[PDB]
Amino acid sequence: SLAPVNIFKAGADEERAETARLTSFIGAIAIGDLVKSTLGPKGMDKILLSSGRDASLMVTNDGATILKNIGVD
Amino acid sequence: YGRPFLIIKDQDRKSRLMGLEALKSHIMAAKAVANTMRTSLGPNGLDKMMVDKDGDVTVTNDGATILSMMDVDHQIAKLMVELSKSQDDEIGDGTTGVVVLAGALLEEAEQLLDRGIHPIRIADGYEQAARVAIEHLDKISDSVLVDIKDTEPLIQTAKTTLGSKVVNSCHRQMAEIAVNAVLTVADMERRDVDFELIKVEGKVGGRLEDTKLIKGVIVDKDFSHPQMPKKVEDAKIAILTCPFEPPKPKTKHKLDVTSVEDYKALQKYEKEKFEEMIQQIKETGANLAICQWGFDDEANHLLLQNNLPAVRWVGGPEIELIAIATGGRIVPRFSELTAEKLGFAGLVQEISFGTTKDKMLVIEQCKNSRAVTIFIRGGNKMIIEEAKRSLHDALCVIRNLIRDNRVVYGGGAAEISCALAVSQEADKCPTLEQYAMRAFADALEVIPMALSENSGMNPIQTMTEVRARQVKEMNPALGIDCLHKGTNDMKQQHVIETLIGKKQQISLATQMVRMILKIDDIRKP
Amino acid sequence: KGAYQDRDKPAQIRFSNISAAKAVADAIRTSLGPKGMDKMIQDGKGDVTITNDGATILKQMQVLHPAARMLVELSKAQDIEAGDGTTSVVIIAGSLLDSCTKLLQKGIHPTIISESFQKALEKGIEILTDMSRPVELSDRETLLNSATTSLNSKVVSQYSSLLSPMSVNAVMKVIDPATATSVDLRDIKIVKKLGGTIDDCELVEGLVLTQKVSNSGITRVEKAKIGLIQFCLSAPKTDMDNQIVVSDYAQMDRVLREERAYILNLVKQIKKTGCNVLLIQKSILRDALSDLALHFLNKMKIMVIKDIEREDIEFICKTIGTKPVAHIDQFTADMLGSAELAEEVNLNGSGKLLKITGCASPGKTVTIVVRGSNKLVIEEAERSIHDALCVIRCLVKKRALIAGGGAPEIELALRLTEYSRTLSGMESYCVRAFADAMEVIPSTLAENAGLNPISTVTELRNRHAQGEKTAGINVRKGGISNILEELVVQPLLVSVSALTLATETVRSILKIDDVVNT
Amino acid sequence: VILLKEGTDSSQGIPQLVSNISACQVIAEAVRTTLGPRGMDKLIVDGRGKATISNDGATILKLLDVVHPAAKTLVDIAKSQDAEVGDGTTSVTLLAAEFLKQVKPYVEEGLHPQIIIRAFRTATQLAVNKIKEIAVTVKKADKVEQRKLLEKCAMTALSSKLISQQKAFFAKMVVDAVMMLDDLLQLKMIGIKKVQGGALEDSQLVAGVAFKKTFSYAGFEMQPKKYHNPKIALLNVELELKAEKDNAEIRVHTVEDYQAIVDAEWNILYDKLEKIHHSGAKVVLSKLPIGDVATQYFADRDMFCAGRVPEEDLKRTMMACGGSIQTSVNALSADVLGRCQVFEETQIGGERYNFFTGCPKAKTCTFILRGGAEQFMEETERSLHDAIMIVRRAIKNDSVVAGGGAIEMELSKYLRDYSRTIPGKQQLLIGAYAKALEIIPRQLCDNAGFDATNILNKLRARHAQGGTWYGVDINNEDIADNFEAFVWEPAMVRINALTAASEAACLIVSVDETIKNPRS
Ligand SMILES: Nc1ncnc2c1ncn2[C@@H]1O[C@H](COP(=O)(O)OP(=O)(O)O)[C@@H](O)[C@H]1O
Ligand SMILES: Nc1ncnc2c1ncn2[C@@H]1O[C@H](COP(=O)(O)OP(=O)(O)O)[C@@H](O)[C@H]1O
Ligand SMILES: Nc1ncnc2c1ncn2[C@@H]1O[C@H](COP(=O)(O)OP(=O)(O)O)[C@@H](O)[C@H]1O
Ligand SMILES: [Mg+2]
Ligand SMILES: [Mg+2]
Ligand SMILES: [Mg+2]
Repeated sequence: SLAPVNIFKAGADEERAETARLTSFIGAIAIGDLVKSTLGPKGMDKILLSSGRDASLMVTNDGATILKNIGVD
Repeated sequence: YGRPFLIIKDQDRKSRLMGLEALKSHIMAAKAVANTMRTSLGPNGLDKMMVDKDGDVTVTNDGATILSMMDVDHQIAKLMVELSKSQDDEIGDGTTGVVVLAGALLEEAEQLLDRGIHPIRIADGYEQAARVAIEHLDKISDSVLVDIKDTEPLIQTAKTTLGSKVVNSCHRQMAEIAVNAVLTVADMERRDVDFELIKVEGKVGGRLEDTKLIKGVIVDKDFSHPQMPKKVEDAKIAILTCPFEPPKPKTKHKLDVTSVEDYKALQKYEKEKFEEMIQQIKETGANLAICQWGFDDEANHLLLQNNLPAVRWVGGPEIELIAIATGGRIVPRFSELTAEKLGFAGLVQEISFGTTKDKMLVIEQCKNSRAVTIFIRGGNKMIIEEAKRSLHDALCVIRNLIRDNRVVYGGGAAEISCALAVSQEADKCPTLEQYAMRAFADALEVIPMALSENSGMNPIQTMTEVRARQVKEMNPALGIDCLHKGTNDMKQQHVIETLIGKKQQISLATQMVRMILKIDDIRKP
Repeated sequence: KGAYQDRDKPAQIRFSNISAAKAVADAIRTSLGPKGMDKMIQDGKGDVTITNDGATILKQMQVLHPAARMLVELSKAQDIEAGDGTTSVVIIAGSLLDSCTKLLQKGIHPTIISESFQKALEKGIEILTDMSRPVELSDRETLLNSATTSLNSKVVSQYSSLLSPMSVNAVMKVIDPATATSVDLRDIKIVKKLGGTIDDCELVEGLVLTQKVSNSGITRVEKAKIGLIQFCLSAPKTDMDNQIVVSDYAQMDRVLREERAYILNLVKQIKKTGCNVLLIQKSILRDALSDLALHFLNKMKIMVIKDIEREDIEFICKTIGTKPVAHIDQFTADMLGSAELAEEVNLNGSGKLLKITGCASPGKTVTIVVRGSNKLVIEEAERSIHDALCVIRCLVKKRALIAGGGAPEIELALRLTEYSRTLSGMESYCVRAFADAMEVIPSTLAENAGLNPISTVTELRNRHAQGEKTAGINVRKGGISNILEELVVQPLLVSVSALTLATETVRSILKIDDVVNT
Repeated sequence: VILLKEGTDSSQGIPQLVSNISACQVIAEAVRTTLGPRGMDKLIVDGRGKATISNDGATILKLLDVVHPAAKTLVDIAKSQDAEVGDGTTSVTLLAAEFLKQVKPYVEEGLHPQIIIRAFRTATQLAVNKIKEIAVTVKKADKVEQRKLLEKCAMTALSSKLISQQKAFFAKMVVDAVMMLDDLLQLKMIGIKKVQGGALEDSQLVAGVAFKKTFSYAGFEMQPKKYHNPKIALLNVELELKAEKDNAEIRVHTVEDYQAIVDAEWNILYDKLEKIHHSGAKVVLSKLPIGDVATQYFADRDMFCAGRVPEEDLKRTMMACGGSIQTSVNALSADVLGRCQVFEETQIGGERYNFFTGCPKAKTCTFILRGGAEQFMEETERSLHDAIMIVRRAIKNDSVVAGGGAIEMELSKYLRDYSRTIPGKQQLLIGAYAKALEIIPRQLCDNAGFDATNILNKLRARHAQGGTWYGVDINNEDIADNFEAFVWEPAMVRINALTAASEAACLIVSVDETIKNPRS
């Protein structure tokens, strides 16, 4: 917690200020901007391409599978 | 001598902290933990978003749960986590309160020992002040009525508990379902509540308003052989353990079929065994059969064409809950299934949960059912988990009130009254020990300060004004107006804390801070 | 209801600064008062020091936090302004920052705390002024008391009976005690040489040189006529390019004879003025002394001191009353320094020291030579002597004397708490915290002496509440007693400067809300 | 070729012995700050990350990883003192280190180790004799005074622990747990069960037997949890479907025989259960697991079952109720089933605990001690074990002696007086022994933040002629009659501490050379 003693672990961290809501807001807005270009009858669909086993490729417009397939952090 | 001698194995890497510096480090870690837990306190507090090593996320306000998932390495932080978990175990409410109180007490202890006072003296003063506070808390409490006829005080207490949690979006039906579930399950004669009879089950979809309390049993199965009817009316049920398969002894065995006549006899034995099984299921008159261990295709078809719906693969605890709800008996063999051993079901229905393939059964009872089930629905897995832990908090509060019957008017009023009692006692006390008493008073009185700070008001001035109000008019039910409705009086606002919860908070925090103060030396690799 | 103040980094930075300041204060807390024991600092290179002065401890210790660096600058500023209290000012600043951390936790804006601290300081300065008593010079007893008090918390305390009277005599023999308004410590030359013990320290009204006599035939001079030289006693050479061309065999004889005659002429003009000891300035680009020149000087029975630093000419002239010469034509006895005796003393095999003593001309300068077994005690002894000199300088600056041993700050704490009790508002808590954060000094004096801090501070507060002013901690009695009868006093300027400097630097620290790496 | 293997390290002479002595003081410094009511606490972090918090010499010294043989001797003396009398583990370590420190000045010059060993032996023999001949015994054999003596000894034992503020609550409590034991004082007959949650004063002493809910099957939570005069069927047989012999092979050739054998397995299980039920017992217990079929069988007949109980808890139930464990079921007689006043399953801190309370003739006990953290309850259990051990040892003879450094000062004065008649060099060594025995009050004062020298001088002046039993009163910051202040200790702890410390000092001194092999 920025105190001159660190207690969590070698790899564990804490964001207990406007940093946490900053990260949450930017992540949520990034997801929303990713989905934004697929609305209305004039929306245009996207390509989902894998980076590994069998290199699965799917063309889709609905946001459910778009958000399911990609790996959010 | 010149030679440096080695006494401890691998002593070139071990670290040691001794004296007052170690106590400073302990107090500092405790202060960090308390500061982390301070923001998420009171109705205006904010949740915390914990992600585990697997990456799965959960948003929660329960202090015990937050600290349990807090992957922390400092030993004092581990002790604080154990404090919070133990407070959750004994009471179920006030898990953040103990952490905040311990942090405040340790901070005051640091301020005191800066003036060269022995830590054991601080611990003794903390113990004396804790005794005074508990005595005053028992003196100040009043009782509610734990009865079905006038259940409203139970709703008030559960609604006060459900505050500061997302389920306060509803905030009225949650308290109702918690009170009803605990009242139904509770054994009033022994004043004992069993939490194994409240199968809190959740499922995504719907809204948080759909969370209901079935006076029966919900199970995550479906009617085998889907051709059978999807619902039955008030039906006689046959809770069963043995599968619908031909028997076999547990002892290893060999059945030598030495001739074609033996083969035909074995075939006839198997077929007639199925037929007799179904016939002696039907003869009892039960409409619904339930099996723990599942069964095969022939049993499915015989059950179907005999107009006897059934389900399979029901778990052990689910079997026990079904049998308790329906009033029947679990029988392990078909040959001992009598009419008396059936149970009653108000109605058994199948539900589909929208477009998903998942199905469930609901068993509703027209008679007294000692078991219930809280069904939770929502739009997120995080919402579902937070809702079920919040309802567990409410159930724990309700059962605590069943087993104690006494309440205090929370919202900071209890802490302020205890602080005034502690200070008044410390007035007429010989010196060299009143400093610890006043430090205890301030440390326990920080809770209204944190409550007001979370509420957005100025902490110090509001706290001083409400304390002055409490000391002027002898009304010890004046607390922080956290929700901003005026009326510093907390009787009208209907805020209820359980007496055992607060006294457990005080005692447990005092004992933990005594242990922390006792520690002197740390040797760690 | 109110501003959300979403940003939390300012609060974290403020608490980090307060924690660092408190840690730095606690580090040297145990090095305060007569019973405080000094610290030992060894820097990156294998050089060590045994320091009790707070300024030195903080400077040698290479800190890394900005609050710590501001505190060390505060300590050095307090040393510059007063010279004593460089530990107490840091302790006060850290302690009242630790006091104000809970004010920050109570929901108080930093500006209100800063303004209230300014008001508390304003009241405290008046409290200290009222508590004091006038002090006037030529009263050697109170000067000795102040010097002994300044030296009590140092290693040389047991030597203070043979080291404080000379410490105050040094100041009294430099400045006129009638119309001074200030003194200078530059003209107090502290010369340190290894060897002997502390009881061998000396104060000389004359001049001390670490230089060595070139002609090892003459050691002592009675009725010395000292003359500084700023030119060179070597073969002539012009500022611009110098060249001599020889084309005949007689020319070598001519140039050798002429150079010898020129040097002999210079030495004869030097000798005919009655000068019997010569001081040659350290000259480069031209040999200050030639072997032939030194031979002639020795022949005419003179003592020669060469390689004298340029920056020391002013000191020598102010000491022995001589005037420098940069041209031989202006070398006359009418402006030649005079002294009763010039001696070169071997210091029991530890060194060779030159003394010019009994200068007939008046000398507004004295020199202290400090002796010790090892170098560490010598460094600490010269630092302690400097502290005593700075205390006397404080006494000269403004004539106000107060008691010590915890009495001034505890009386200030009582008076300021009573003043805070009549300041209802959001500043009442801040003035109360300022008042109760100045009890750290008596508590530290109590706990460093092995006393009971709680009972000692409580009895001190009780004693000062009844108006028994100038009552403080006594370590000879091991309790609380009147301090004036115990002969422990300090000038008021030290306390006032400490309080004011600490308050100003704490307000500056409170004004901080962010740190960024450049 | 060299005589020994390469890497062999040998040390000989005076410097080796002085280094061993210094190692002894360094290892005894680790537990020095854990004496008396103002004693502090030690936290030791293992290599696995688990932290143990305690303030007894034995546990702290064991937790410390020691590889120095002399420090190993100190560890062994602490552990042996723990294993003999239970209380006084820090005293033995401090006494040994102080003996060695006091004598090292004399060993710096050429003093033969045999003479100082002989001096220790004589001094310790005289000290043990004096302790035997000074300790007072009431010699009344009355129950009220015996109870008071045991309560005061237990209270003095609980001081300097985590359970100090609740001494009186726990002390008399453990006395009861020793009152209700048979004339064997077995330590397995009083159990300690630790459960999270609750305050320190919420702990209780079950006079029957209590144990955590072992396990349950589909059919539990149906049989009643409250019986008012039941009979306990202690068993050692598993009641569930299983192979008869784990190698039995069934060989048949007709379906009728197959059905008969299936019904036969069911019939043998049901006949065993019928024997158990017809025995008249209402609640049954078994070391071996109880299947779901037996759970439902006992649920259908208002009978409580509890399988997989631990061996120790089942033997405690035997000693409480007064039954006997039957491996066989054919002989459930009426004098083998134990009976209890009340059986009840209750909720304690997130766990279910079965209680058999009200047993009239109980020779066992159970400690339900509460706490906030696992280390809190573990340290409470350590303190309780210390107290029960001291009461167990004191029950054999009620000869007591004043604590708080009074006995150490008395022996120091006796040895100082004795070491004036003896001529020669042994006088100096016995005086060193007495000055070393003077350590305990000094360390108590140091831990309490006193003026140790002043209090020691006051003790010496008041105790040369002003009367024995005078130790240090911590609360009053002074000296006081600790026997009249009810600070009592059994004399055996001081006797054992002195003899062990003498033995360890002699063993450490009697070494002149050490060898370390390359530890292949
Ligand atoms: N409506 C309210 N008004 C004022 N104070 C409240 C109100 N509801 C709860 N509180 C206070 O908030 C504190 C914390 O409650 P909460 O965060 O809901 O659970 P926990 O006690 O586990 O932290 C309690 O001590 C209670 O007194
Ligand atoms: N003999 C003494 N008795 C009591 N207090 C003393 C004595 N000598 C010094 N003090 C106190 O110790 C404090 C620290 O003084 P000192 O360590 O000499 O310099 P600094 O003030 O720079 O630390 C002073 O405030 C003074 O009041
Ligand atoms: N109430 C008391 N007052 C003074 N001294 C006490 C008191 N209780 C115990 N002691 C002292 O503490 C010492 C033992 O400390 P403790 O840590 O309790 O046991 P151990 O001997 O295992 O260290 C004894 O020598 C005894 O004299
Ligand atoms: Mg709550
Ligand atoms: Mg000074
Ligand atoms: Mg003990």
